[PDB]
Amino acid sequence: VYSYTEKKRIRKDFGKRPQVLDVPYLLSIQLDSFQKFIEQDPEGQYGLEAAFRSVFPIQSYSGNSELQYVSYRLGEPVFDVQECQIRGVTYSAPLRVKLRLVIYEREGTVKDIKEQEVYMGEIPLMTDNGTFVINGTERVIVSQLHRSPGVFFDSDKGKTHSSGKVLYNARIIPYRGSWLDFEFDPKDNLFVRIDRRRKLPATIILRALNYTTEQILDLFFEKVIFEIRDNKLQMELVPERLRGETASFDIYVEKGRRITARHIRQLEKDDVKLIEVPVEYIAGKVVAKDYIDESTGELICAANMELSLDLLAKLSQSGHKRIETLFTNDLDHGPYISETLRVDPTNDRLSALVEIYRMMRPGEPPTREAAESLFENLFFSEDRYDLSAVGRMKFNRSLLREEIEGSGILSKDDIIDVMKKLIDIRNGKGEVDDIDHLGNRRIRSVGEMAENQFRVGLVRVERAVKERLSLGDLDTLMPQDMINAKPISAAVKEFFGSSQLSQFMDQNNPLSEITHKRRISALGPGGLTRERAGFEVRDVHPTHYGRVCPIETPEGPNIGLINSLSVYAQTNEYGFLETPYRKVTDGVVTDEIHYLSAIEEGNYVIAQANSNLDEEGHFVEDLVTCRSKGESSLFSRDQVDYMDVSTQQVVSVGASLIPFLEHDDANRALMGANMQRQAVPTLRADKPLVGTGMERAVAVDSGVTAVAKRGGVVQYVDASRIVIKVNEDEMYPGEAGIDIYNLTKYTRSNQNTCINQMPCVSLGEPVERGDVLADGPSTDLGELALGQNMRVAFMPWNGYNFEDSILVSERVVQEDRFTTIHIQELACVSRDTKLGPEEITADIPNVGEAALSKLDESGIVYIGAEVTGGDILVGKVTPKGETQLTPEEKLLRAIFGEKASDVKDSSLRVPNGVSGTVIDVQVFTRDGVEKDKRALEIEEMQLKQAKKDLSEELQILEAGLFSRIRAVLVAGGVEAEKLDKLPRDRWLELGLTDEEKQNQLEQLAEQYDELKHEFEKKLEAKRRKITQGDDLAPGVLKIVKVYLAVKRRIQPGDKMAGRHGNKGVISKINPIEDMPYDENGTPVDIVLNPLGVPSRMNIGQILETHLGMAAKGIGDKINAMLKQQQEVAKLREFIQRAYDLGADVRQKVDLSTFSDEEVMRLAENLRKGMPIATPVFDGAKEAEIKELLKLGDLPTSGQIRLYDGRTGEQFERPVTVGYMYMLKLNHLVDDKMHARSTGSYSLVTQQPLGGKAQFGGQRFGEMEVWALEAYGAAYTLQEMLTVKSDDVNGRTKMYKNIVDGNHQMEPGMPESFNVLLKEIRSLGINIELEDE
Amino acid sequence: GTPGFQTPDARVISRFG
Amino acid sequence: VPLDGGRFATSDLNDLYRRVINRNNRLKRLLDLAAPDIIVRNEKRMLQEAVDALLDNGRRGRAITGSNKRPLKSLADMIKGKQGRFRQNLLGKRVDYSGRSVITVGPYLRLHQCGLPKKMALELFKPFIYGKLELRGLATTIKAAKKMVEREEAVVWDILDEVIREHPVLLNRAPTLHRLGIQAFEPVLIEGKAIQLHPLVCAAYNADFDGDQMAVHVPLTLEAQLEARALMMSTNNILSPANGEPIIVPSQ
Amino acid sequence: ETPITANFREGLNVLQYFISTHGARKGLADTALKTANSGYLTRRLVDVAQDLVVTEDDCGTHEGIMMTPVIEGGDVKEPLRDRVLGRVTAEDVLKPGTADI
Amino acid sequence: RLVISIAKKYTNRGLQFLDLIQEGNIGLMKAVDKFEYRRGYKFSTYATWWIRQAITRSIADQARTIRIPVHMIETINKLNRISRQMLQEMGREPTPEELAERMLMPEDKIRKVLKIAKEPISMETPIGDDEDSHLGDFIEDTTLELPLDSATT
Amino acid sequence: TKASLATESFISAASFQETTRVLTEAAVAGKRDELRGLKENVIVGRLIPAGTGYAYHQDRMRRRAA
Amino acid sequence: ITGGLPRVADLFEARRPKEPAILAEISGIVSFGKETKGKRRLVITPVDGSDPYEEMIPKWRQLNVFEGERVERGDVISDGPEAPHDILRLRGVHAVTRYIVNEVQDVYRLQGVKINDKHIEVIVRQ
Ligand SMILES: [Mg+2]
Repeated sequence: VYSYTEKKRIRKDFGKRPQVLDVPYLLSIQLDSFQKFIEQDPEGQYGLEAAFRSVFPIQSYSGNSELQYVSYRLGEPVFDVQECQIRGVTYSAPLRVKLRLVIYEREGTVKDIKEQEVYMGEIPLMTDNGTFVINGTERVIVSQLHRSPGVFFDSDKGKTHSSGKVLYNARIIPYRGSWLDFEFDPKDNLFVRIDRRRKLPATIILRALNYTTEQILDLFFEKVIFEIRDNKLQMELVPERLRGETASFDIYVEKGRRITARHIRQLEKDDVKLIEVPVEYIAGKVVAKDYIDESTGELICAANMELSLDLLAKLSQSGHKRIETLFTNDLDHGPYISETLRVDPTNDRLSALVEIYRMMRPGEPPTREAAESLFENLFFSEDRYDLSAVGRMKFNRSLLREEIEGSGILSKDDIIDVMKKLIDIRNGKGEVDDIDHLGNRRIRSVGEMAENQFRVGLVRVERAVKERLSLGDLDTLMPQDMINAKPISAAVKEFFGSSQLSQFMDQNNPLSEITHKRRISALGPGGLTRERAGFEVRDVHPTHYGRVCPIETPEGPNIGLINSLSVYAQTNEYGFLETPYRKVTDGVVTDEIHYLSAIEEGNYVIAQANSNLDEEGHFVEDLVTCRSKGESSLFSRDQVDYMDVSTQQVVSVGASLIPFLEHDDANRALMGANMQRQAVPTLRADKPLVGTGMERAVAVDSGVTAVAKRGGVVQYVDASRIVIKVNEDEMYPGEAGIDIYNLTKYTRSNQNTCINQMPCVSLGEPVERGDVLADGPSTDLGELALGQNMRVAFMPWNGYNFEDSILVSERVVQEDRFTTIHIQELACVSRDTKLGPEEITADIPNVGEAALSKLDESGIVYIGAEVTGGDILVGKVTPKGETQLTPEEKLLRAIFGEKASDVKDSSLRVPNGVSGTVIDVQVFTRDGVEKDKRALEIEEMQLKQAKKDLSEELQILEAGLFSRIRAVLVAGGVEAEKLDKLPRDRWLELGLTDEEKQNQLEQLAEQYDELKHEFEKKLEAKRRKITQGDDLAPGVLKIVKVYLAVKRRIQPGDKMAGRHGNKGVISKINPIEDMPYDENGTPVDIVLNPLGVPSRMNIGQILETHLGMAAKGIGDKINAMLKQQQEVAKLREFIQRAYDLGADVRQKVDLSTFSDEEVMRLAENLRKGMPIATPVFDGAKEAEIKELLKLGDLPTSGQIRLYDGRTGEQFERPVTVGYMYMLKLNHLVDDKMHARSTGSYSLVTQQPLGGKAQFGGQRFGEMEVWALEAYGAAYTLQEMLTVKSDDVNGRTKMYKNIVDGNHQMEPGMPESFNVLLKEIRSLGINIELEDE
Repeated sequence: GTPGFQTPDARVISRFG
Repeated sequence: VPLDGGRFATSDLNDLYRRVINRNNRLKRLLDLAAPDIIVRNEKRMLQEAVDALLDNGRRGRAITGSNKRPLKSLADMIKGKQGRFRQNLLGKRVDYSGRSVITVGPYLRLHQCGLPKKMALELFKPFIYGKLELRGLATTIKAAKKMVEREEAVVWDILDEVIREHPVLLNRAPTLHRLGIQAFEPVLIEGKAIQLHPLVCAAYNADFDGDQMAVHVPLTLEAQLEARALMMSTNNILSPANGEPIIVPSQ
Repeated sequence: ETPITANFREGLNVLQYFISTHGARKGLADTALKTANSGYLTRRLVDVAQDLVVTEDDCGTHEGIMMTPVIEGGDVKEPLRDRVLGRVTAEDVLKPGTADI
Repeated sequence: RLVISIAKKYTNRGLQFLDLIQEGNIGLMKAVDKFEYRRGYKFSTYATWWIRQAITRSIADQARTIRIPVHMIETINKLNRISRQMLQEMGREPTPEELAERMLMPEDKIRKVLKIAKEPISMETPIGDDEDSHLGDFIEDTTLELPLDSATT
Repeated sequence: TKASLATESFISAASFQETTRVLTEAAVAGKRDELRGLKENVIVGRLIPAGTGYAYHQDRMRRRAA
Repeated sequence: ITGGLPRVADLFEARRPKEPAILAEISGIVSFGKETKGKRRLVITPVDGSDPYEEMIPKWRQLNVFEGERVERGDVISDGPEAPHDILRLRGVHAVTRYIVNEVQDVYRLQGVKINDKHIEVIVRQ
């Protein structure tokens, strides 16, 4: 069966693959991150708890007075979302923390403790849709993709000296702290870099960890025992050592015959553990440990020292036999560490620590204390260094360890293992990591970044607490005096209010809202700059599969640094991206879902999304294309481990809305993916004729719609609110009743567009849960509708669509189906000045009566009165004084007696070019400023409306609850007639004989009086928030905001685009008579250009057209049978045939539902055409489109004949026509056209301003100056940079000449040049000008 | 034939092969 | 200067000069106060630091403005760079008598003309319109003509036709690669807010009708009106200077 | 090694489309960042050239340069007419028969 | 060394660090010249008092670009201290009329003291879109009279 | 870029690149600039010495320094 | 090189190539040096008059010039990419002004771009 919303209008689905995994909540990322941030976790794991347990406790300097952390709480917000928007203040929650102060008096061990909860800053709260309100605007904190912590092994091949030799380096990158580099040297030496500072040979750190030369040599090179026992030095032998090196003398093997794989195995049978060699070879070996003579005590040979015949005789004549040597192999086990020990000056621990210290802080002589403390802080202090869960996990996993959870600080074993791994990579056994591998990139969402910023705010105050806890007193103080909310909240405030990743939520489109919160930016703090990232990091990596959309991304300078999140992509427990897959067990595809991360998927081999998976759950083909190593190739049907979940798991939510995406080029697919989210809602909402089925998964998951919480029956329908009578089985036991929904009506959005919710259900209608109660902007019965259905025909037309221009019929602009309603907020601010406070009085000088006719006694535009540019909305007059008049003007003052005024004019006048209608006027009056007439009128209006809405909600709940009371009061005990005799308050007093129903009565009465108390308190709070004097900026009297509603039609110059990346601007609205038509006489809506199809690939726009025609033809049929009013039989049969088209499609439509009525309604909503769902990579093929065209009595080729309206003679060569989905982008021409003759100018340098913003002067850069220089145009260029921008005198001279009919310029000196002369002269430089 | 660069033609990769 | 609302807006130069003055004054005071060396040497170094940060900040230590991690811009920084004075002000400036809008096709145009919206024409040619209205006795004084053009009286439209006649206007595409990025056309008054462009010139501008925007400039002097007709005219430039081949050629 | 068997009309499958995006990205990205560097190049070019202007009618030198067709390998990349047209001869070209004009 | 020990406490008040340490050295000298070694007390205390005064008052003098009378800085600091202490009392922040109660001053002056505290914003402050445009750009010149009016003159 | 680094006019050079160094060197040199060119002429807002500017500068300069 | 646009930037900047080719300074049979000390030695042997010129070359660099053969000035003893300074000095102004144009025209010829040699020639002159 189908859910109610589907039975209202069914979308015919194509595509054979049945979807196993359901579309996840697209806003789960942000919501889950913030839920992690606020939820209380009783361990050090993620959250505010972690941030507190990190810095706390705060113990004084040896005073043993630590300020412990007990717990935290989040109180209710002081203002809700609506009031935070209207007032403009952040929507946050007060943060109360319970602190403890303990002191241990030395009669010993007494422990004093004090505890109180102190307020430390406020944390902003996230809305239900995954957004915050920082300053009255819904914002979004974009997730960040940064470099994961842990160890990373980089080649740095090539550029290193052009020698061909490839060095290596390892880089330990913590989550918080300094970096640790271990790099190589062209001479095969090892160097270690604490931060990007000096090189410092590697051993220097091993000595700082208390490792002697003997131990250092024993930790890298294998000991080889060489002794002169009895004579003819023997060698304790592992037969494998000789394997790699070249032979030198006779054993088995004679001199000069390098050891081969034959002799290695020849040495095993006889078990050769001993072989004697000549003396010269040993001379090329090193000694592992120090050897001193036993009697003299002097040293014979030190550690890491060469060996010679003379020194060998020294140690032999002393009685020494055992000789430790290093197993140095030039090919496999190099002398790396030994060759480095010779470049290391410090042979001990303290000297190495001193070297490190001087490398860190040069010029400051080091001591034991300073060096030890600096080192331990550097890498071994929880306070200064952390290698958190992700870092430690990747660190142990990369090092091939077992425990993936260790300490957050490094240890000696960690450093030694990282060095061993680097040296192994240098030896040939190992792998260098990929910087662009998605297994090495983490995702830090809003919650984690907020945690980090709050922790930063917590650490900056630690110094103060440490100060007051050492120099502070006894119980005289409590754990409050040393706290301050400003430093704690400063970091959080800065982060949320102004950050690279904190940006205004993208409204004007629900799809834009959903795709913005799913963004993953590589920029911002901790990331990299556009100018800092190379070309490689921006490319598509093979690991982007199923995680990020390879298409969706901006085509500007941020290519590859912004990409979106795939449909089924998800965040794994630590920081990485994982995609869903299905397990293949025996030969079958299970319905189990395994979420594999990048590295995880790396090992297995997964099947392909598009393949012969159907049917019966068994792979058909013997060879199926798959990917195992990130490489694609045909693998055996036997070896399949996993398979893709759906064909759309590789694209984003925006790319999945593109029908026939398989027929479009990647470039144009990206273009369309962005332009689609650039679409603004139309006046009427119109379902897409050809969709992908994802429209429901977007229009619902976006908070733009209204979805029922609990199922039931609609009690009351209204354009304002909706009252739903919940079912008896879905309601709570104690309280009401009904579900009340208050729809949003004509509210200004971020992009100044209009967001509004319209009810899509009528009175007394059944509604389950999950059914949309009211459609928001760009939504049709729960389906996302970003544009309109247009009848398109591909043919040139008098060059009116020459390059990409779009020829649109006049009917389209007639029907207002592309008209857009915008809302603008403009405010007049009356603030105090030197001459005195400004005034909002309607009394303005230098104005006519026709202008002031539209203002009230207080001077504010009347509500509902429509105005245009230039009209005064809020009359204001700023006090200006010391007026002086040219005697010519004093003559006028004396003649006509028109006296001058002592006040200037600042007024809220409608912006030039726009003409709307006033829908809202708000007045914020400061405290102490007397309320004018309009202010009191609006205040009384607000009070009345507030009490009205409150009492109406109260009455709805009251009636529902009293019906419940009757329910329980008329069973067990029966009262029917008498019960409706007495008033309803008497119902509350009555009681029943049997318990378990008297209990229900008590529950109902309790919750009833509870709701009454709640309503009373809420009404009192709202009245207080109204009457209370508003809080305004420091020195402003009043702020009168005016909201204008501008209805903008579609005119030449507005940008139009489809979903396939096809863009264009409208040349002109062509009359209906001149629009080409078909034989039936129905004109065409839009005339595109065929030449746009072959140049781009962009083939979808063709198919989406053809199929569209088919999907439209059906409608005609269903209209005819409804216009001919035959019966439900013909409708049912034909619609069955329509829903049963093609081959191997998953659709469940049998017209069993409400046989006569439900089918009638279904057809009533299908007369406009049958919507068709076209999956991303599983969309309908050509043959099914041909069939659907056949059913619609339409040609197979999808091409008909067209007649020109002007001539009437048909066009040769049949023209393709159909229906395409067109989007109106926000690049309207009304917001782009601007012109300027003479405006204001900049203060320091006299040049016309760039604002604000239409009246800014156009920019004439160096390139335009070169263009003027290429032609010989001296006067044009001079007047361009002298009269029109600079030359304070020349502007006025030229203007007067122009007004006098004389066109001649007297050029002067550009003011910027004199400013430059002054600036240069402001130095010890003297620059002047000569004679004349 | 002309560095595109998406697919090769004769001597170099190209925008259109 | 007071930044309204309320808060004041100063130059970092002021903070640098303030520091310099404070330090010179403290040095004078100490001199008269007879302080020992270490103090006065530290003060001398502070004064040198302040002076060097005032002249060319960043070479030594990058002194910072209060309430910010942003360094205060010094004198030398107000001259060098793409931003700053030389590149951004003297070699290029924002210019009066100019406009911007979205271009679209009108093929009916001749190669020497382009469709220009009337709304833009009124604003651009405002001084010409004022003078012409005052010349023919249609306006008593300049203010009367201002109010007339503000009132959208019919009589002014004809006047517009009179002042635009045979007055070339420079059309410019946002990116200017070569001199053909700017060409002069003969204005053709049109309704709507879209600018009509001739197709044959699109190849020269390298401009499509996919939403690209173009700017307009009105030549003021008689000499500029002649240079926009004999040198930069659309018809006086057909074949490119880089190669003899004509840049004006039928496209699609 | 695994080419795109399908043509745009038949429709791509997920794997081949993903393979195509690889080359698609380098194409899109190359245009954006090149925009920044081409400006630098042309700006340096205009900087090294500005003051050079046509100032004289004739210099009076026979030096010039020898213009010969760019005949690389088998055939010609650009004929001589195109590398000579619009310019002035340094000395009298004779007919292939020497000593003529 | 004691001068730096004292000056490190005040660092971030719109005044550079060496300015603080030097203004403290001045008070240290003034303490040296006015100290009786016979009182038996340790010179640390007297030097501390003098240096603390010489740093705080110097801050009041040389921090703000617009110099403010010395007592007004004290008043501002007192108001800020009271409004800081009352945070956990009022829950979020105190009502303005209360400070006039908690403070000795009547209420009508408190709003003037808060309107006075506004500091100048650098004209180099980046603007919306985090672009190269700065606050020193959007400032017009209003002293100029537009030519449309000079022609009428 | 290197050939452009060397120019008679110090204003023209200080405009294009390395303003600090060019200006310092031209300061110690006491060098002088008659502007003799395009960029320096647009800097002071004059007729560039080319095209129409060439026709005007020819007549003006013929009578100067002679 | 890369090449392309960066190549054009390299040619107009006269940037020394990675492994430059060196050029003979005067006519005459070439002569060898002492031995491999650091790089190697190479003795110029002019035929008639002044014959003291010399240079030093690395033995790691392979050689191409003939030993007992006459080799005029501006000849390739070693295969490799040439530098503008070397061409100008060992061939003349016209040779280098032709090399610059012929090399910078290949990158523009690869792409469908056609520009007369005159502008490149004016740049080379500057
Ligand atoms: Mg374009």
